[PDB]
Amino acid sequence: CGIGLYAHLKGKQTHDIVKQGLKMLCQLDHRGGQGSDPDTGDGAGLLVQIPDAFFRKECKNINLPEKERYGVGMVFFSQKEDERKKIEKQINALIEQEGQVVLGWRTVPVNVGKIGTVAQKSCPFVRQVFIGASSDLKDNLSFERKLYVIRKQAENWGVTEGLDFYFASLSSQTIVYKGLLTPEQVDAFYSDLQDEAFVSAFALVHSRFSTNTFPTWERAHPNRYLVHNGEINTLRGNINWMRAREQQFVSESFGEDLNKILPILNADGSDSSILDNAFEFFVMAGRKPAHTAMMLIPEPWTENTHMSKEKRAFYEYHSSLMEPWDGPTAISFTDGKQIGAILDRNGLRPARYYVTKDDYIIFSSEVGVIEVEQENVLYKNRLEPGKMLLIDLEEGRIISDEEVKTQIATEYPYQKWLEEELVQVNPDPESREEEQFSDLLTRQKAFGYTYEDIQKYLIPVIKEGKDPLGSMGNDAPLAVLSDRAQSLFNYFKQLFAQVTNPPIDAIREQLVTSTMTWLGAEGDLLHPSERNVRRIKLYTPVLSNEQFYALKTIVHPDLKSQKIDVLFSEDLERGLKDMFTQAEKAISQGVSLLILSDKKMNERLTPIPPLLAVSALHQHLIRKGLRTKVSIIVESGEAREVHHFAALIGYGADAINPYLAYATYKQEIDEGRLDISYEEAVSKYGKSITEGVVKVMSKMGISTVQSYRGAQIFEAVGISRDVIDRYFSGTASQLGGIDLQTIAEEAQRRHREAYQDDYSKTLEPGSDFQWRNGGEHHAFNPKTIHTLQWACRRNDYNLFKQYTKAADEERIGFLRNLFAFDGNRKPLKLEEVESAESIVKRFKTGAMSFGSLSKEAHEALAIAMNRLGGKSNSGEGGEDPKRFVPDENGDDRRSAIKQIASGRFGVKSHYLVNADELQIKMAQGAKPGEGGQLPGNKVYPWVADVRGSTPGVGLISPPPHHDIYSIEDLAQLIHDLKNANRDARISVKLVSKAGVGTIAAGVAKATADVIVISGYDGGTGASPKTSIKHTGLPWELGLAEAHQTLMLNGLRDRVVLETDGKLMTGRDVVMAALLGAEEFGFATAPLVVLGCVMMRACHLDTCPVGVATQNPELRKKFMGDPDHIVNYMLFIAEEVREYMAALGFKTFDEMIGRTDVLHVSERAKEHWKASQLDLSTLLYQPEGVRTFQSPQNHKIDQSLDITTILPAVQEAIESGKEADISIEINNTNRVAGTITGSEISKRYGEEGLPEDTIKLHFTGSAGQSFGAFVPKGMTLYLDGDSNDYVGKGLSGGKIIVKSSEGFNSASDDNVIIGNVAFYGATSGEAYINGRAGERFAVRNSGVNVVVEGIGDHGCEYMTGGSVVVLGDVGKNFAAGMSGGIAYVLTEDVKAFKRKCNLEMILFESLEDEKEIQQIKAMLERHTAYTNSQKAEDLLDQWEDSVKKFVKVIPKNYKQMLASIEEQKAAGLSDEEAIMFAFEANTK
Amino acid sequence: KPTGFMEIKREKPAERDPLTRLKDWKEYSAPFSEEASKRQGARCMDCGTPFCQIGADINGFTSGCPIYNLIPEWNGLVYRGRWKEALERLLKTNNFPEFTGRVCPAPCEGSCTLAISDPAVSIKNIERTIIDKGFENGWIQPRIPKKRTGKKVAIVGSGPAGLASADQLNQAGHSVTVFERADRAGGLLTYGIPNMKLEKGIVERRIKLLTQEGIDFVTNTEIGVDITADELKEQFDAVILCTGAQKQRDLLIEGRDSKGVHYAMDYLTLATKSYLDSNFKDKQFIDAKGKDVIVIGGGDTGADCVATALRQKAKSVHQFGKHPKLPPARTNDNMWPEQPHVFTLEYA
Ligand SMILES: Cc1cc2nc3c(=O)[nH]c(=O)nc-3n(C[C@H](O)[C@H](O)[C@H](O)COP(=O)(O)OP(=O)(O)OC[C@H]3O[C@@H](n4cnc5c(N)ncnc54)[C@H](O)[C@@H]3O)c2cc1C
Ligand SMILES: Cc1cc2nc3c(=O)[nH]c(=O)nc-3n(C[C@H](O)[C@H](O)[C@H](O)COP(=O)(O)O)c2cc1C
Ligand code: SF4
Ligand code: SF4
Ligand code: F3S
Repeated sequence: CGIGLYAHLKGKQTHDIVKQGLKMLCQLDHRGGQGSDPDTGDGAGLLVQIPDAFFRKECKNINLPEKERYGVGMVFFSQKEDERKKIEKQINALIEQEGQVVLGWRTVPVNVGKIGTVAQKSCPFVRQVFIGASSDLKDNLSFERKLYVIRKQAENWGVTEGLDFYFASLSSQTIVYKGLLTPEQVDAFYSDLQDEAFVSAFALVHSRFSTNTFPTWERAHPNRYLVHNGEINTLRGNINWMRAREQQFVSESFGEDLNKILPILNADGSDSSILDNAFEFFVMAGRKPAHTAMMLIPEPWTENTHMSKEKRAFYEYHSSLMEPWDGPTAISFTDGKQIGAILDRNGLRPARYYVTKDDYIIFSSEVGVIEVEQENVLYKNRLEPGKMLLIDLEEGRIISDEEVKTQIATEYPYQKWLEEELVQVNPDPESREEEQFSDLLTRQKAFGYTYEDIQKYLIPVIKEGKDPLGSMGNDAPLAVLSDRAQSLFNYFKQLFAQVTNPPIDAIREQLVTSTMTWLGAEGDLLHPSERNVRRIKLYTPVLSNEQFYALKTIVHPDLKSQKIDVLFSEDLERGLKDMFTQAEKAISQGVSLLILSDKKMNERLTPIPPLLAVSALHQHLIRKGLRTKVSIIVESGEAREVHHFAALIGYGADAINPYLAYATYKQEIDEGRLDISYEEAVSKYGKSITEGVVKVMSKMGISTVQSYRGAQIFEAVGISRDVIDRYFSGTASQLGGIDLQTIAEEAQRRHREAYQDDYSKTLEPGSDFQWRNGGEHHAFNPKTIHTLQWACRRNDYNLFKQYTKAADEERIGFLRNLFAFDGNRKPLKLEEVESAESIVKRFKTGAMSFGSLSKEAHEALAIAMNRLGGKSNSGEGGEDPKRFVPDENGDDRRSAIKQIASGRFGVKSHYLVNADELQIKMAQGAKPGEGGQLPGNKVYPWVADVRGSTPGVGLISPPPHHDIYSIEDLAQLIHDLKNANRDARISVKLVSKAGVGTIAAGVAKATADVIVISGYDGGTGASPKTSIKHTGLPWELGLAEAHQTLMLNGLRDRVVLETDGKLMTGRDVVMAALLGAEEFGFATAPLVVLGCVMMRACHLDTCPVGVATQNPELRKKFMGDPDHIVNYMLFIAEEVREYMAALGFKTFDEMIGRTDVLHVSERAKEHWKASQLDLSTLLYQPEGVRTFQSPQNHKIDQSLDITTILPAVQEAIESGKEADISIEINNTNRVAGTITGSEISKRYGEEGLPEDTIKLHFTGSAGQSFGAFVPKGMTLYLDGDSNDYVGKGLSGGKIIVKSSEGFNSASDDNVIIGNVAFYGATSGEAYINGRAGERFAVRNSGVNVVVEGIGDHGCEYMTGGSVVVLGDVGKNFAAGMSGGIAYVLTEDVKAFKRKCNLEMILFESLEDEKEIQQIKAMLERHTAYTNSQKAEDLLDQWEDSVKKFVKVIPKNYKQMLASIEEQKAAGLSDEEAIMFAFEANTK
Repeated sequence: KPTGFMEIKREKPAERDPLTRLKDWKEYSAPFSEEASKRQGARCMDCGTPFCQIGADINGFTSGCPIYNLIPEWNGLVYRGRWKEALERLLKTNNFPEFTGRVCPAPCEGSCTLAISDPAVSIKNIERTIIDKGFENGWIQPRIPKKRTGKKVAIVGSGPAGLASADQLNQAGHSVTVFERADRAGGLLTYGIPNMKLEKGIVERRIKLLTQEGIDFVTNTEIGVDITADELKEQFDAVILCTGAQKQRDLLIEGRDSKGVHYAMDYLTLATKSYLDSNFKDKQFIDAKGKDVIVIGGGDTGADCVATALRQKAKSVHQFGKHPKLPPARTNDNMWPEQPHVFTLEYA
């Protein structure tokens, strides 16, 4: 999988370029995954110029005119011929009507026998049509426009008629050959390519991954204009905005053709296809390709101080008319005479290119793509973020990004337009009116406020400036299942970025985010001038009362406002329709602001659910082409939570005004509490809410509220598909659910009780994150907790039976509780079913970090699992090596499963090898799309030593896996982990959500042994309450979808399915097995057995039972025993055995997948809203295998390490003797050393081997993950270059990379290393002879490196080690730096400081003799091993080099080190000195 | 991150010396001071799923507050110093907190998370302090329900259940009537419960507040021969039955016929009635200052009888009980969620 392009700068056309392009595709094929069979083409394509010579030679009948006056089509047709000639006749008729001449038609030869069975079956008929331009069209742009119009008309006619034909390409300068073909199969299929007449100045190439095993020929790309690598996470919003703007579009170039080309985008197309359609439409509209690319994927201008004034003005101006297309994207577009390449704003994809002395450019994701002559290579560079690589064939030169951007920005006076046309809403200062109602309690009851809600969400927000944290994720039932009336917000769950796109850290990458919002009417997008920026702009969507009043009282005729009371009595549909009519009337009158208000509501008039109202109005205006002319303000009392604000924004709201929350704050201030003033309280609330919304966007990876607003990142749970289509189009609802009448009934009920409420003047206590008598049901209620504890302590069975009965029946807590067994079968005896000893082997204790838990609880769980034969999971906090050896008494504290998270804290070669399963935590239930933060006060020495960090220094776990930016990266990481431990099972832990089945299929293609599905009810030690409650979906839907999709794609037998999330009973285990889960996870219940009483205070480090705290005093109160866990697991297994006997099932494999045994219970039908759910989606059994059989054959064999290195290194490792060997390496050799490192670690362990014992030289270009998990004793040399992930998880050893001896250019100017390097590294050293890419030393924890320049986000989350940079540094340096030291050599200290992040670092100078000597020795080693001219010059001028060097060190790190050194000088031992310093600095 | 339960130790409020406490028939305890109440409320952790609120029978014994008191909420309010809000939240559930603050044995204290390996928080004392402060500041006044719909419920019995039902119906808007046999209303509280544990002044004040509300109590009525169920139903829509449980089982053994054996209920009723009427000077009760007292059958009644005898200065007083003595610590089969069954050494 990937993209590439081989081109000649001057425009010389040859066939060797095409041959080389197919060679690059063949080389890149290794990145893609493996499907059902290898022979089937996953998807590939090749774009080239028009082959005039070949066409002239091969036609012999059609009179082809000169180059630019005729065009060539390319059509995929169905095998049927009648419709084929029908479409041909229609196309000819359209061409004649447009006036262009039909030169003729041709049929492309196809070698079907060279293709796989599925692609053979789906192979279409390939026919081209030739168009000749009329004499009237003087310029080629008009001819291209005519062809575009013809193609759009043909596509519209085809979709209207229902015919299935595709226009792969129709242009006068470009031709595309693509399909479900492998790189080797492309040339064989297209016999034309073999002919030498094929000549083109450039050749672009793409190969796909095809997450699902059912791709289509049409969906393959290169598309008509560009190739896109990655994913788009704002697709819904982009589509909606584009279809709203298309109606208002007016262009002179197209004239009346706009009606013909109205659809613009294809609804059923993919993200890449839609992006290509938008790009081509904007190009024909009169915009240059570079301008269109910049407008579609703008650079981050908000919060970015590294951008010039002209560029900032340009991007700010274009943000008023085009929202960003966010996501990881690498785009390469071409228009025949111009070629361009760009990356997304955050630069999350790799792109390296070579420029040769013979005017040839080779650009691709990988670097070792073709064989090149070093003496011929001129430049080895990479595509930097915010930089466009542009080539003009006619001009025969590469146009500088600076020149392109400067020209485009200066072409108009954007800054002057912004300064002049901006409108100010400066409010009056004496109009202050602190609003109070005197019916505050009644309104609070009506909108669902509670004393818990206030005291635990509103006051903490003011106090802390952030959304309050929590623990023990939601155990309460869903809104659709709860008897109590619930708000419509609770029916929608936040989505998140799991795979195919990573999340982002908004705090650390604030320079990439933007909360800017535009209010008003958009101008003429196609022909913009001045009026496009004659609107209001806000930095925060949350509006204070004064701002709301000012907006209402603007009065400006150009900026008019209208207020609509969203209230209803009986007919919600009627209310919505009156709102629609009022909006249309206001728009006709010229209003540009619509203010939906819940105020002026009484017992007779209840407010419409603001989410429903906003969504319905947004959809209606989008359909009618009027949304872009207005903006939506909401004034509702049901808006007090980050989830509420995020839902409103994502479903269409432009601004919100929480007047009732402000009134509550005012009342609290007036009654004595909350001494802070009303104004500061309001401002703090607004800022905190905006930050929470930004975090919610970061969960999915969206960096801009503008895109998030259109995008719908929420999935409904319990809403009818009819209602969804009417008002929430594009949203997912697997089971449908309640209807508009039920929603209105719930709202009316809440309003009526609140308004009557004639007994009490107090708010009822909440039950969302706590249990209250008479409140909402909680699965872990006191009765269940005490019953389970008593049963486990007795080793008694009837108590456990009572606990199981209470947990399962008497309330509806989960979806699975709605199912009942058939009860009409042949019951067997308990002796005819498999034993509990075999059953328990499928159970696990779940991941729980050592820091989050206590040592006693962790070791107890591990001991219980090992004794029972199951598997225990070590969290992201690492593991103690002493636990790998069983105790004398026989108890084993080792964790069978080792977790890999974004932090990579304890990740090491020893840590990985000493395991049976390696899990990859892509997301967890409570905080799927978020990371973590461990304060220094919580970083105790016994935790810091385990995690390889400094005590008292904060630790940050980034949300995303910086390796995993896509499914291909996930596959690469799986391959690296398998290399590290070939005798281990690779697991991937995901969280249930829509599309999780397709993601699981993609994972199986990526060759993951185990797939784990986690429900949103899963626990955690610390997470935001909004993330706990409103993020994720139940594991039932995800498990069912994954099972069905895997069985359909024929991959179920290759993977093992596991589930977790509120598995408390054998009935739950049985239901999971029937849904298709082979393994089950249990985390919370073991804690309750150990003593947890669901205090939900894990994040406070104050557990009274010494379970989730590191305090010795509380740990002394720990009374848990592994025997209780053993008894709990055995009781669960006995329950499963009894259920299997009742159902007549003899084995777990036999029962798995048998959903026919289940039927909807009468309780669900009796329920007034759970009876409207369609559970047939879960009750479905496709034909296929329902159990893991195939062992998921990896590619460990045929690897370089196995073939060459190991056979010549095993004896040396065994004998402990030196051994030096040399190999030639290409990009297909990815890891190249991890297996040897794992063998060394297994033989010896942490001590490894003596330094410079094993020496491995490599010549050429290396693949991804070079030198990963290399322990001490190994020294890798690389003469050439390397790709991303160099030194990943380094556990010692040496890595040296030197430029090829034949490359005479400046290494410090030339790029030699990929983006991510030494991510999660713990120990070792490295020496890089050249520039690196983005995110260099992301999570280094002791590795010392010397590098001649790096990219952006350097030393992001370092906690230890040192970094020496002999060159420039990218922006956002040291973003998250909590430990370690960075030394940078530069001439402009001011520029370096501006580039760096100033939050948590200090700037110093090299004054310490020891530090100076260490740096000098490092440079001496670097120059000895590299022959670096820069290092030699610096050593010669050492006196000036020290003066001009710059030092970066975290404040807390420096203070802790100074305190420890002072205590050591005073004469205190290491442990006691560390403890005293930690206490002093964290008192 | 509160650490009160770690850095604070449980204490008790001012208590009169037992030796001098027998000279007067007054309260045997006092509410917490402001600082002590704040310190004790700091101990509460704002319990996740508070076990001090379940209010249910576990293994045949009640655990938690049966009335679902917002114990963590007013604990936090007391710690923060908000007394009006604490009183309001308390009254949201308990309409007679004054009695419970000095009478309830506090099963909530036993069934609390902090009860494991450490003493529980003085929930009863905090409640008593809150209600006492409210009464002293005069924040408790009749609500005077403006809405009154003609409806009669005619509750029978002046016990706490009767008073609570009367208050709830009156606030709803129904004019109810409470019939009591004895001269003074209050059910067990007025007579059965000793003045020592609960002086009747607060009870009388509560009945005065209820009368101002409009309950319209009527006393000296057995509602038997005096008033018949037929006319009761004819003149009332609902009648309720808050008759309580005063029947006392006896021992069908020989020797229980010699004069000198009287019911504990009758003895306590006579003693308290004489104390209220003429300060035990009318000699219309049983006095054993120079006579030995043997009370058989332990519990609250036995403790009250022993205290009454001690204040009467009986030469010898003894308590008999068949069940074995409780141990000083929880047993293996008795952990925190269950009501503790350990040695108490309560008053008397
Ligand atoms: C610390 C403590 C100590 C306790 N000590 C005792 C104790 O010593 N003795 C004891 O018995 N309980 C004792 N209890 C229990 C408690 O007093 C009772 O459980 C409770 O008060 C009775 O509730 P009630 O609403 O039925 O009140 P009651 O007083 O039982 O309500 C009914 C009242 O109406 C009267 N009545 C009866 N028939 C009629 C009728 N036909 N018409 C009108 N009125 C009628 C009854 O005599 C009674 O006064 C104690 C509890 C605690 C916590
Ligand atoms: C205290 C605690 C800490 C946890 N820590 C992690 C973690 O670090 N990584 C992770 O992937 N899951 C973590 N989990 C989630 C569980 O490991 C497991 O995936 C699942 O969510 C448990 O669901 P359950 O609580 O309903 O049994 C944690 C859960 C708890 C209760
Ligand atoms: S002391 Fe009682 S009320 Fe307070 S947190 Fe503990 S169990 Fe809950
Ligand atoms: S002492 Fe108070 S809070 Fe505790 S159970 Fe008794 S009435 Fe409820
Ligand atoms: S919820 Fe957490 S704080 Fe302790 S009692 Fe349970 S581990």
